[PDB]
Amino acid sequence: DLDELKKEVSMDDHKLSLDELHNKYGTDLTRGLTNARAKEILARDGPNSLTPPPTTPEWIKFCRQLFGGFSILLWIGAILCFLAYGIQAATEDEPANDNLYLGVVLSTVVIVTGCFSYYQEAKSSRIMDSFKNMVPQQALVIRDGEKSTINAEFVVAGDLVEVKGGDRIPADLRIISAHGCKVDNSSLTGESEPQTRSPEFSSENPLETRNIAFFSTNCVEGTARGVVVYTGDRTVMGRIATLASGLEVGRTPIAIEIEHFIHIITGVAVFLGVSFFILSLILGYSWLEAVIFLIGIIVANVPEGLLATVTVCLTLTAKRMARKNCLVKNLEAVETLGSTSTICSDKTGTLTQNRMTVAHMWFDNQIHEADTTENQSGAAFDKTSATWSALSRIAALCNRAVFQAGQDNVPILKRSVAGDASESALLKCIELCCGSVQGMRDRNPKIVEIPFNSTNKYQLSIHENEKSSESRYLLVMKGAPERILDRCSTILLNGAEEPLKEDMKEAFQNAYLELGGLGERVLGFCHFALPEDKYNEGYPFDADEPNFPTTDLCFVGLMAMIDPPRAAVPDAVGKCRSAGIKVIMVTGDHPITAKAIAKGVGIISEGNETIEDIAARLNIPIGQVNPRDAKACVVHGSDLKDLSTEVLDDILHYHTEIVFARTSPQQKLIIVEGCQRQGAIVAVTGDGVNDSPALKKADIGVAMGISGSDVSKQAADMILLDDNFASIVTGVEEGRLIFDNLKKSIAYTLTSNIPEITPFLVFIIGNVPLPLGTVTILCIDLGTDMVPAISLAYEQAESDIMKRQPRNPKTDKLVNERLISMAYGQIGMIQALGGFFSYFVILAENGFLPMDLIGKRVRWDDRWISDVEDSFGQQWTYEQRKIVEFTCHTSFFISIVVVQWADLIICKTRRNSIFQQGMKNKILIFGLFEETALAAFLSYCPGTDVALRMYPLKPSWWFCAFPYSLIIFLYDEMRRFIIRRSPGGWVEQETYY
Amino acid sequence: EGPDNDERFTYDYYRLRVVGLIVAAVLCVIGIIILLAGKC
Amino acid sequence: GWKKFLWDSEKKEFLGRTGSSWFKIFLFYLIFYGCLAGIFIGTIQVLLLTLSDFEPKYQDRVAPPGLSHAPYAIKTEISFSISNPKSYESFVKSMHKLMDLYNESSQAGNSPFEDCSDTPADYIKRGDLDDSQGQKKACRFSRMWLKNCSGLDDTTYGYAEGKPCVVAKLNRIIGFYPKPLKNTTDLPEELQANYNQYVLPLRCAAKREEDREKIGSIEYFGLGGYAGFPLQYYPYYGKRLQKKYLQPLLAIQFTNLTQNMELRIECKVYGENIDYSEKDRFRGRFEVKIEVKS
Ligand SMILES: *[C@@H]1O[C@H](CO[C@@H]2O[C@@H](C)[C@@H](O)[C@@H](O)[C@@H]2O)[C@@H](O[C@@H]2O[C@H](CO)[C@@H](O[C@@H]3O[C@H](CO[C@H]4O[C@H](CO)[C@@H](O)[C@H](O)[C@@H]4O)[C@@H](O)[C@H](O[C@H]4O[C@H](CO)[C@@H](O)[C@H](O)[C@@H]4O)[C@@H]3O)[C@H](O)[C@H]2NC(C)=O)[C@H](O)[C@H]1NC(C)=O
Ligand SMILES: CCCCCCCC/C=C\CCCCCCCC(=O)OC[C@H](COP(=O)(O)OCC[N+](C)(C)C)OC(=O)CCCCCCC/C=C\CCCCCCCC
Ligand SMILES: CCCCCCCC/C=C\CCCCCCCC(=O)OC[C@H](COP(=O)(O)OCC[N+](C)(C)C)OC(=O)CCCCCCC/C=C\CCCCCCCC
Ligand SMILES: CCCCCCCC/C=C\CCCCCCCC(=O)OC[C@H](COP(=O)(O)OCC[N+](C)(C)C)OC(=O)CCCCCCC/C=C\CCCCCCCC
Ligand SMILES: CCCCCCCC/C=C\CCCCCCCC(=O)OC[C@H](COP(=O)(O)OCC[N+](C)(C)C)OC(=O)CCCCCCC/C=C\CCCCCCCC
Ligand SMILES: CCCCCCCC/C=C\CCCCCCCC(=O)OC[C@H](COP(=O)(O)OCC[N+](C)(C)C)OC(=O)CCCCCCC/C=C\CCCCCCCC
Ligand SMILES: CCCCCCCC/C=C\CCCCCCCC(=O)OC[C@H](COP(=O)(O)OCC[N+](C)(C)C)OC(=O)CCCCCCC/C=C\CCCCCCCC
Ligand SMILES: CCCCCCCC/C=C\CCCCCCCC(=O)OC[C@H](COP(=O)(O)OCC[N+](C)(C)C)OC(=O)CCCCCCC/C=C\CCCCCCCC
Ligand SMILES: CCCCCCCC/C=C\CCCCCCCC(=O)OC[C@H](COP(=O)(O)OCC[N+](C)(C)C)OC(=O)CCCCCCC/C=C\CCCCCCCC
Ligand SMILES: *[C@@H]1O[C@H](CO)[C@@H](O[C@@H]2O[C@H](CO)[C@@H](O)[C@H](O)[C@H]2NC(C)=O)[C@H](O)[C@H]1NC(C)=O
Ligand SMILES: CC(C)CCC[C@@H](C)[C@H]1CC[C@H]2[C@@H]3CC=C4C[C@@H](O)CC[C@]4(C)[C@H]3CC[C@]12C
Ligand SMILES: CC(C)CCC[C@@H](C)[C@H]1CC[C@H]2[C@@H]3CC=C4C[C@@H](O)CC[C@]4(C)[C@H]3CC[C@]12C
Ligand SMILES: C[C@]12CC/C(=N\OCCN)C[C@@H]1C(=O)C[C@@H]1[C@@H]2CC[C@]2(C)C(=O)CC[C@@H]12
Ligand SMILES: [Mg+2]
Ligand SMILES: [Mg+2]
Ligand SMILES: [Mg+2]
Repeated sequence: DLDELKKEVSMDDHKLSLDELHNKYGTDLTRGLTNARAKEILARDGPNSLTPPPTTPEWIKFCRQLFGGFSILLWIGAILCFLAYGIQAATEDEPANDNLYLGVVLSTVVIVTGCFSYYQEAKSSRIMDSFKNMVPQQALVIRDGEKSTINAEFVVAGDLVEVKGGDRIPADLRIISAHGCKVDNSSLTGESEPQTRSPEFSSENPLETRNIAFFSTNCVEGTARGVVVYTGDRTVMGRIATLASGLEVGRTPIAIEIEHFIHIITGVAVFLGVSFFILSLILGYSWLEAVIFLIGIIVANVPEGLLATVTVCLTLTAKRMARKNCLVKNLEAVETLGSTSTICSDKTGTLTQNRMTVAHMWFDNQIHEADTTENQSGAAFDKTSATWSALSRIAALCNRAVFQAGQDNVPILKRSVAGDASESALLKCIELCCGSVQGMRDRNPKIVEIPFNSTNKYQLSIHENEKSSESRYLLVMKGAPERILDRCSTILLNGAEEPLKEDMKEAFQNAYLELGGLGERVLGFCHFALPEDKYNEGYPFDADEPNFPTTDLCFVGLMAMIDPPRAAVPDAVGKCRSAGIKVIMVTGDHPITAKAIAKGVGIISEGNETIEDIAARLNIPIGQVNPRDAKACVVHGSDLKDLSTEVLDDILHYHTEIVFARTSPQQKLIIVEGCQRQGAIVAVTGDGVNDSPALKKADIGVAMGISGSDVSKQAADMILLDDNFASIVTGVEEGRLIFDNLKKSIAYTLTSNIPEITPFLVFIIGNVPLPLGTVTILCIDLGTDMVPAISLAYEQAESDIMKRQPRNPKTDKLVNERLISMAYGQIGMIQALGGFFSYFVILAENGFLPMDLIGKRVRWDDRWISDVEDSFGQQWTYEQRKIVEFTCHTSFFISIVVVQWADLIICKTRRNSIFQQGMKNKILIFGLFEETALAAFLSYCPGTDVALRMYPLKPSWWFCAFPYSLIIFLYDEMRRFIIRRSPGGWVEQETYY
Repeated sequence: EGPDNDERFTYDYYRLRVVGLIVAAVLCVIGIIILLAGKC
Repeated sequence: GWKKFLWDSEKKEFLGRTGSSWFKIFLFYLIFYGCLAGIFIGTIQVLLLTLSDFEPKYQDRVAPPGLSHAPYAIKTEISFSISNPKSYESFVKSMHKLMDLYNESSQAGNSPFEDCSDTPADYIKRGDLDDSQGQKKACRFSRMWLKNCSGLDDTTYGYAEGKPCVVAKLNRIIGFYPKPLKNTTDLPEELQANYNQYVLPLRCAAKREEDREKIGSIEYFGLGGYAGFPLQYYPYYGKRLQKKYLQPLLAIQFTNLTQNMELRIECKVYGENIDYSEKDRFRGRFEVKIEVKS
């Protein structure tokens, strides 16, 4: 799978002859191949079917979810716990099982997190499998001089293949004979209108010539013949799909942030461990013990509930997205939208609707605009003049297309119409504001019609007049406005008729250039009442000689048409630009149309100008103007092929409104890479196969759901099942909101670390009884704490999020030193002091004063000293003193919950005050209530002092942590005050997360 | 008091546990009330 | 990166800040932590003002007293060879440490010691738990009372020829009055003979029914010759109100002990305000695993 030979732009053998072609692959132009020869080739190289994707077993991704960056940290933690247990078992008798419990718990945490994340990605895969609807297809091949329809998988290189309007081009053909055949090259090349296929050659670029049919394309109208030049995976879209599959994946921004977070957590963990390992070796302890101390300190500094909390956090924002029809295949792709700063979009199928629609109409020397929006939510065009009625009769009659049988259910715009795209657009507009065309057509019987001619350049026909008072004959004709203008002498103004003096002739010229400059295609409609005296009701006007007056007709008005963009496209583009997101158009369509659509969706703001526009406004050559005075630029693909790396960097560095036109898929990929080389996140939004290499290499791909291709849909990361473009704006908003929330929850789960470690440090340095046990730390990290941290995600915005500039990736991180200074430095310290306070209180009330506790651990732990004197002289057995130590663990845990109340409240808001935002978050309130009920339940339920070792507390103890909590609340309140009044001051660059 | 000062070494932990459970239960209910208050 | 974040020469920064910044952060943390320390200290002083010096507010975790002994057994086992002297040294050393506090030289004068009934007697109340009267007075407990286990005659105390001793002791509790079982028809078998009301009985036996036969004659030594604790040595007024206070002791000689075999001996005290616990094996009773292997 040579990638460089796949990265190269397509080459071909188009510039040849029919004899050279038949001489190179071997084939009869009039008899085709022989069946024996056909099978010899079929078996010689392979069926004309693309290879299947590389199946992914479910155990592989399950093992994937069991690993990663966070789960790996928890894995090493469990390993360390079992190592310390082994050492304690082989070195001392009666080894405590604390470490073995902590290790099996960490392993269970990793396994549960993996099961949940895996289940979600599987859910998305199932709903994703319900979209591949593959109905077999059979082609028409001519062998031994006979026509046969065989499965698409049996076509080989060399046989003759015939196509008909409505069928799909099987393989890559070389047209040999055509009959007004047109094909839809929108998915592969990106051409909105139907390009006519002809046996003759026209352009050096194979994608532009008409003598080549392509894979996955469809023949709109006409029939054609051709020799199969390319077959199977070796086809154009085959090489494109193989290239897409042979591209790397990358590494999202959220993953990098979690990685740097673990980097800091391990830095401070190994620092505290190697340092207290030297201090213990200086205070007397032995090596065997110091090793256990090192492992214990490095494990206590690891957040276990953070993994589950972060997972649930990310999972919550994805449901909100699934409620508005935005599905993500992975789980972290939900945050990439908020961090995006440059959106590369596609035009055909993404920025537009890929459907021709009547845009502007000319009548009564006045331009009228029609509604060109999917759901028909706009302004009518004043249907009260007679002119409009005559226009409706002209277009509705002089038109041969008709809705496809059985569409009585779909809407007027989404139904299937058999015919050209112009007659279809006209039929839809008439059927839209003029009622049923089928009755309008049967109301006037068509007598004789002269089909569109290459010389006449017009389409005309005569029908009877439904006027019950006028039995005359009606003649209507449509065609190019210039040709029709040369055939009139009257004008239907407001109903009456008038001459064609030069005043209206010039008004018609300006109208023609107005509709033309708008990137639209205009047509002219005229009619005339045939005198029943010179052509009675019985005379038959056979289409042979001049039976109708070509000139002296009555011109009624022009009718333009063009493909309109999707409903929420302009608003969404404007919203993205408002958020500081650079919108760059990347499409393979004609620049004359791309520029107009750009000036219509917001990419090229009205007023900005290109170098050619300046040269045209001044009437001077283009090589004289300076390119710095032009904000927007249109880069052509042909020119893009010959450009250096620095030139592209400068193109993106100096032009704010860039539009890449006529760019190949490979060039699209090159553009995405050119955007990444600097340092910004990229989001590519597309629909066809040409977008597959662009959606894959981009930081985040957005594929359309209804109008998208299967390859680009399988290679994208986010799918728009409703094809709504405003969803991009919604996504960029949610991506930010859940970011500020992740910061708040992380500071919350990190603040409790200090009051969970300090006890052991003072235990080794000061020799006091153990203040915080292991089953209590587990009841705080994995229990109570989970609901509040999960609730911190439901927090609303503080200021307008859709107003601030995009976050800088090189400077504004997710976890900075400003957070560590708060959680580990100021709040956690107060919480630890409160815990020690409740501790000393419990031991002072039972008889052990603070002066006699320093220096007792050796005898307080000894299991054979049944006479330990306290500060008053009483003798305490071993189990009696242990019961008190456990009750001290229970109260320490309750103190933690009490201080967590004020921590969850000060963590709710990062800058604003509580009396401003408000406690409208019902989940947080529920978290506090549940957090308290669980602590009371774990202490007061019978049999807990046996199972978990937590004894009941005396009602006067529960109030030892209250002052510390209020103090935490007041300190953070005054903190979040100087930041507001003093913007940019010390409190901001020192404590503002 | 004096010799029969047995009460000086007794504590009614039973009644304390009963009350602490009643309270825990109440707090739990109130919590649920607040949580579902709005979805009806 | 590596080098710059360490020392750049344009902004004259070290580790990130200039000379003046590290000072702002250090000064802030010093003031902050100083306030934290002062607050914690104040909240601890009010606590010192809340407790009393002559009595523990809560005395429920020590209601049923324990029963400890003089030898320090690692797993409540006494195993030693009658030949090798460096085998029972850990025992004699402890025993000695315990009896070394009942030396007569320590107990001398009128203060703060007082001569009490040579025969078991009743309680003695030296007033309330106050400082009005000065340091209360405690009864004297002589070594010699313990006859064959006193280290005054056979320093080793028995361990020298297969006849070890075990000095039992009742855990000291403030304001605790020991109360013995009354003479009514319900009383254990053992306790009937020698019912001196004023004596708290201590009686050892064998854990299993089999071991009875292998344990010989349990000879107890005590005040008055009884196997118990005289009620006159209570109550205990606490260290502050009764420094230089001695708690009664009871010696137990396990004469005629079968050789080369592990014997499980459970000693138990009997009384009203005495209750045992299936979890704490030292509450009221105690277990010893003697094995005189020679
Ligand atoms: C409480 O009483 C303890 C015993 O008191 C003795 O008996 C009472 C009834 C009175 O008569 C009293 O006056 C007696 O002293 C008392 O402990 C005793 O303290 C002395 C002084 O250190 C010890 O004497 C020394 O003995 C060692 C060898 O001891 C051997 O036996 C003991 C067991 O008894 C073993 O533990 C040892 O390991 C040995 O196996 C001598 O080597 C040592 O020599 C020193 O003195 C000589 C002159 O005699 C000098 O030439 C040397 O240079 C040395 O300076 C002493 O002779 C005595 O052993 C010890 N008794 C016991 C049982 O340990 C205790 O201190 C008192 N405590 C309080 C708080 O009042
Ligand atoms: C029994 C007793 C109990 C004991 C309990 C102890 C509990 C432990 C509590 C806290 C642990 C503290 C450990 C250190 C934490 C430092 C945080 C840290 O390393 O965070 C990482 C930051 C990175 O941040 P960023 O990503 O935003 O950078 C972006 C840079 N861009 C954008 C320019 C490229 O790196 C930085 O900050 C740069 C590194 C600065 C390192 C400073 C080291 C100070 C440590 C000790 C000082 C002690 C002196 C005492 C004497 C005072 C004089 C009287
Ligand atoms: C000595 C002991 C020390 C203890 C220290 C720890 C304390 C931590 C616990 C509680 C702290 C409570 C702090 C009180 C803050 C009240 C703030 C407040 O009232 O601000 C008013 C807000 C603002 O409104 P607005 O103008 O934006 O509205 C606009 C409406 N429009 C849009 C229609 C116009 O109004 C709103 O938020 C809407 C109404 C919300 C009402 C909330 C009431 C619930 C409050 C607390 C729950 C209790 C938790 C107890 C935990 C213990 C469990 C056992
Ligand atoms: C929206 C949905 C709402 C759902 C809310 C659900 C809330 C559920 C509320 C209550 C159910 C809790 C479990 C009930 C346990 C009953 C245990 C029991 O009745 O024990 C009685 C006996 C004690 O007898 P004794 O006094 O003679 O013993 C003397 C022992 N001496 C003398 C040797 C010291 O027990 C024994 O003997 C053996 C003790 C066995 C230990 C079992 C305890 C289980 C341990 C951990 C599980 C707790 C996890 C936390 C789950 C939180 C969920 C929110
Ligand atoms: C959504 C909100 C959830 C809230 C729930 C709170 C989360 C809790 C998180 C972590 C706590 C789990 C830690 C497990 C501790 C096991 C302790 C253990 O195994 O100790 C072994 C003890 C032996 O003790 P010893 O040597 O003194 O015996 C001496 C006996 N002699 C002397 C008489 C012979 O044996 C015994 O206690 C025998 C009785 C066995 C008791 C097993 C209790 C298991 C408790 C929890 C496991 C299920 C939790 C799942 C919920 C997850 C929530 C996310
Ligand atoms: C032992 C002592 C006990 C004392 C108890 C005292 C209780 C007092 C009760 C209520 C307090 C008064 C209500 C405050 C209402 C203020 C309304 C208001 O308009 O506020 C606005 C100002 C913020 O203005 P700004 O210019 O920064 O806005 C900048 C906005 N931008 C950024 C868009 C430009 O807000 C602020 O100043 C808020 C700053 C207030 C900080 C004081 C905190 C008081 C401490 C605890 C309160 C008690 C709650 C817990 C109950 C425990 C029960 C045991
Ligand atoms: C049991 C637990 C108890 C805990 C109680 C804790 C109480 C301690 C609270 C605060 C004490 C710390 C005060 C430190 C003062 C020295 C700091 C200093 O040297 O600062 C210098 C700066 C002035 O330099 P600059 O910005 O002009 O230079 C610009 C330079 N460039 C560019 C780097 C920004 O100072 C400034 O900015 C002014 C900022 C001053 C900091 C205000 C923080 C106030 C926080 C809390 C007070 C509320 C206590 C409520 C307790 C109620 C108890 C019931
Ligand atoms: C905005 C957020 C609202 C949040 C509301 C949450 C709802 C709170 C729910 C329940 C709390 C009430 C608890 C009442 C329980 C009393 C039960 C009782 O019988 O308990 C007696 C103990 C005395 O025990 P002992 O050891 O002496 O005897 C032990 C004797 N043995 C053991 C031998 C039997 O006493 C105790 O537990 C004392 C019980 C604690 C006293 C409550 C203190 C309230 C604190 C602040 C609230 C102030 C509100 C001011 C109004 C402002 C309006 C604008
Ligand atoms: C949508 C609306 C939802 C509403 C739901 C409402 C749920 C119902 C709410 C409350 C139910 C209250 C039940 C009260 C039970 C009292 C049991 C009790 O007082 O037992 C105490 C005694 C044990 O005393 P001890 O002498 O061994 O003490 C130790 C003495 N030393 C250690 C010094 C020797 O019990 C014993 O002997 C026998 C114990 C037998 C086992 C009883 C099982 C109780 C366990 C859990 C039930 C509590 C759940 C409450 C809901 C909390 C939600 C988080
Ligand atoms: C101490 O135990 C010994 C047994 O070890 C008792 O003496 C034995 O008595 C039986 C008769 O019942 C004789 O057959 C043995 O020969 C005796 N053995 C020895 C070593 O004397 C002795 O009576 C016990 N003494 C006490 C006071 O319990
Ligand atoms: C919002 C703020 C001010 C509310 C503060 C509520 C505090 C005071 C409440 C929350 C839970 C409560 C405790 C819940 C359970 C018990 C056990 C019971 O046997 C005695 C009361 C006691 C100890 C309560 C005392 C008051 C208490 C601590
Ligand atoms: C709000 C903050 C900054 C106030 C902190 C006040 C500090 C400095 C005060 C509060 C309580 C005070 C203590 C109260 C009691 C005593 C006992 C006395 O025998 C020596 C002084 C000493 C030890 C005091 C030292 C100073 C102290 C700790
Ligand atoms: C350090 C610790 C395990 C880790 C721990 N918390 O882990 C939470 C992870 N965030 C704290 C525990 C303690 O304080 C007690 C520690 C225990 C390891 C085993 C230890 C060191 C012992 O042999 C006795 C004390 C035990
Ligand atoms: Mg497209
Ligand atoms: Mg991707
Ligand atoms: Mg923790």
